[PDB]
Amino acid sequence: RITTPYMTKYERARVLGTRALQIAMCAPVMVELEGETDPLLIAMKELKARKIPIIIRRYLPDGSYEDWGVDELIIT
Amino acid sequence: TEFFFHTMAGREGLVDTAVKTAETGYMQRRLVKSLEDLCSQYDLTVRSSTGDIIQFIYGGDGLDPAAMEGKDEPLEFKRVLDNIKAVFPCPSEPALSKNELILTTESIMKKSEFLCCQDSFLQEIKKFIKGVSEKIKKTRDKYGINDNGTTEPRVLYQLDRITPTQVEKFLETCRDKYMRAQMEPGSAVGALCAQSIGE
Amino acid sequence: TVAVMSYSGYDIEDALVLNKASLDRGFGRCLVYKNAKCTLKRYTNQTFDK
Amino acid sequence: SGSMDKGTLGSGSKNNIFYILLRDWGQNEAADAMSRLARLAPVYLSNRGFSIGIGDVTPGQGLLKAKYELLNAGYKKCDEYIEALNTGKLQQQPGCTAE
Amino acid sequence: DDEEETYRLWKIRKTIMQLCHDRGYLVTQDELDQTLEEFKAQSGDKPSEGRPRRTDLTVLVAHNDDPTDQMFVFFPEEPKVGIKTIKVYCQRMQEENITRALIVVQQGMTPSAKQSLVDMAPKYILEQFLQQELLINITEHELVPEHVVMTKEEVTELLARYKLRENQLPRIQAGDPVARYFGIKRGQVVKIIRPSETAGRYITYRLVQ
Amino acid sequence: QGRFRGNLSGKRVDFSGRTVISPDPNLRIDEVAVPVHVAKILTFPEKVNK
Amino acid sequence: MLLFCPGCGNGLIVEEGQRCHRFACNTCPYVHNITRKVTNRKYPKLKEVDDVLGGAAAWENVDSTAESCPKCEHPRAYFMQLQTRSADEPMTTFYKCCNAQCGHRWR
Amino acid sequence: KEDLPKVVVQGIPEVSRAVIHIDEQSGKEKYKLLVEGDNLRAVMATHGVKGTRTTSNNTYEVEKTLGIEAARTTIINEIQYTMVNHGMSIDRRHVMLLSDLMTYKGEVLGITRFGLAKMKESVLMLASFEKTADHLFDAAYFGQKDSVC
Ligand SMILES: [Zn+2]
Ligand SMILES: [Zn+2]
Repeated sequence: RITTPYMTKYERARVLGTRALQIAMCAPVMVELEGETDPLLIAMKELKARKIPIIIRRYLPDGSYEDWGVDELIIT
Repeated sequence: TEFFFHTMAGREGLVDTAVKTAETGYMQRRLVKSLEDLCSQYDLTVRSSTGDIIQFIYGGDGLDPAAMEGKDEPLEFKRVLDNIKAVFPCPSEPALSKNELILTTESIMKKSEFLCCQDSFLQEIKKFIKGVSEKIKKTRDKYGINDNGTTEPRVLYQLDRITPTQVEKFLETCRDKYMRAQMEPGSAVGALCAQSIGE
Repeated sequence: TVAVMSYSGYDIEDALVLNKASLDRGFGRCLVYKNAKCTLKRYTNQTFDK
Repeated sequence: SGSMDKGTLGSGSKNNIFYILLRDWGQNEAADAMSRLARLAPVYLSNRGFSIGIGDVTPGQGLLKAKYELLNAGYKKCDEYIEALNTGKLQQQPGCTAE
Repeated sequence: DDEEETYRLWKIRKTIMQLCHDRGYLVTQDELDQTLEEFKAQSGDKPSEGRPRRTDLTVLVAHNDDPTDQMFVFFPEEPKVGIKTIKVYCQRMQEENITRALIVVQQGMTPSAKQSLVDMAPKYILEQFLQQELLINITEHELVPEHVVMTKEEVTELLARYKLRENQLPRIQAGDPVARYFGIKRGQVVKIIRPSETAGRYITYRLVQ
Repeated sequence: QGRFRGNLSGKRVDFSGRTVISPDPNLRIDEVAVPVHVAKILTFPEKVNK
Repeated sequence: MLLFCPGCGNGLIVEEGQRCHRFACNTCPYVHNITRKVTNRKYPKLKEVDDVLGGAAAWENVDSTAESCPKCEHPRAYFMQLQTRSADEPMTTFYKCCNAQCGHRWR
Repeated sequence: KEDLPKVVVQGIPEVSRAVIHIDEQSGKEKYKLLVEGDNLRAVMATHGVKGTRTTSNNTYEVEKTLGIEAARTTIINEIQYTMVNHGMSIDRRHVMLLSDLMTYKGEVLGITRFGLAKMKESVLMLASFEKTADHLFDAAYFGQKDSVC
């Protein structure tokens, strides 16, 4: 809860990549895509809709960690 | 003779650039090989690969150099204030005096979302607010503008016109820009520094 | 017949715009000749490449 | 007011209109504005016409007269300095020799 | 001579007083703000002034920690201090029961005397200072920031706030001029306040190692 | 040309091309034109999904 | 100075005999006693420069006068032109304007 | 006669040339000393010189005389001045990070192979940068395990 509440661009890129890799492997879609043959477009639509089932696990350098949901974080 | 001298100067420039390219390539290689280990952590402390801390905070404050709007400054308060006044002109709200501006600034700054912000940026905001309030006071003293809002020439209120809505918009925009202009954790700051020094 | 002017913004940095009819009527037509060499040599034994 | 130039549309430094758009309304609006500019400026530049000729670099009569006068004055002053240094004492500037 | 030598002596005395005030020893305001006229009143000539004895100081005590703790300062008259002078100073400190001593050399220290002073005794701490370095105060320099030695509680709070260890803090050599000026040992931490371009300040920390 | 600098830090890869550039203002800043010939050579592995 | 023996031509050194200082050679018994004073001056070069510099009149040894700068538009200026880069197709400018103690320095 | 005129009678032996620079500010024209020497302590120790406002270009002398933080500040100022001399500007955070990396072990360590070996610990990077065989054989002798951090 001490880190920045904004979702950085690196986290955005990694979440989008993981979601695209999952959707490419026959993962269920939660945004009811309309003629999107590109998995990255579906991942971006899910990110804009805030429906990505991925929780970022931010690790502190000492060893502590904290979980943040995509819908909980702030996107730009 | 003049053509020969011009060709001499051109060849001097060419060989100078030829040596400069190689020298800067070697320097850039060394700088990147030395600085590629640093990275910005989540606790706002730049640490090396072995875990040793190089800086407790990047640049002393923690702002992104790529998102630096001013000359080594996060925001240009004058331009932001002008943009806020231009984008959101409220014609149905009266102008603010010096005391009212200071009061509303102190009332808005003491909210919860402004607590997590750095103290230096808040002090700069207070200084800019005091300066613009002094400017408004000087204008109203030069043109005899009364703070009660009953002056017959209303065009006098158009010299330095400010409304609490514009004040809130300016403060929120400055806070959002200062929050989004901070160093994002995980960025390879060392490589960026090496490249921005070598280029 | 070159005309020094800006046209369609396809000659921004050192580029040039060519005329289709000029290239169609033989302007700039070039020929590239390449060589392909092969050798049929006889070895130590009484045999040859055929 | 004002006319666009490198100080406002170029990649020189801050205060660029595209930079203001990027910092105020996001990346997409700035990209769209740059695309519209890159699609508009060539069309108008071709429809108006912009050319350079030998007559755009030729000097005028007054310019030639001024150049001749300046060359004469400079050569006279250089000859005076040469004569002062070679024969006599020349005022030596601080931090350097007479030559 | 007799004009620049007394000025150097007065400036060295003022620098030593400032160093003792920064380290926490007991010094009155008169000793800190000592004009050249008062030094001339004490001694205005070089032969009248006594480097080995008239310049020594014994009233330096750590009033903040313990008044019983005493620190001594020596001003050897010879340019190069030998083994015999170091032994005489050590036996004088033994007689007077003093553990902390400074030695303001005039030109330098011989390598044998340096090696002996290094391993004199763990209880007898002696620090060598060249007068050429003491002619200017390092703290008053514009490039040198403000350094404050933090106590064990502050070090513990720093390690707890960032969840760090001792070896993870930035290092600073014991032979650093500021380190010898403050007389910090291995394991102590110093907070440094760098003046930024704006009205704010940058707080950093360094461990002596 | 050693192993570290020639084969570890920097190494050659496939699925890449090299071609001369030419200006085209009718495209966006985030878009780049690719020839048809190179596009038929550089392939992308897409996984069959629903 | 450098003296040589008339006999063999080798260099003469100065030593002390039984009566007075004398020049002598190391390869022959030739000697020469010193009668009167002998001197050899060298007249080393003295420091003639006062090492005073930086005058405003001497500093303003430049062409730039009564121009317009995009910083403070003061007349007195100081321009410098550089052409030592082939990668940069245009040239390079450096303008300074310290008429009202501004001290600008840009590209 | 070969070395009698070449003996020093007054001044610092390390100092080779000192000139009187003047600033012609509209308020007042002030005088300063520009010394082409490699001894800052001696210059600060001389009478009449305000040592509190004395700087230098050699980072090693500043480090040895006024501490590691003064050396870091000198490095930052010198890099910024050298960059401004060419008309190009760099954000101060980059040079601050560079100086902090060069001055985080208490000693100014260069970007050369010596400073890079003294700062870093990874064997693979030291081998890849310079002195491959020497570093590899030294690591094989020491048996130092290298992590993947
Ligand atoms: Zn002879
Ligand atoms: Zn001007």
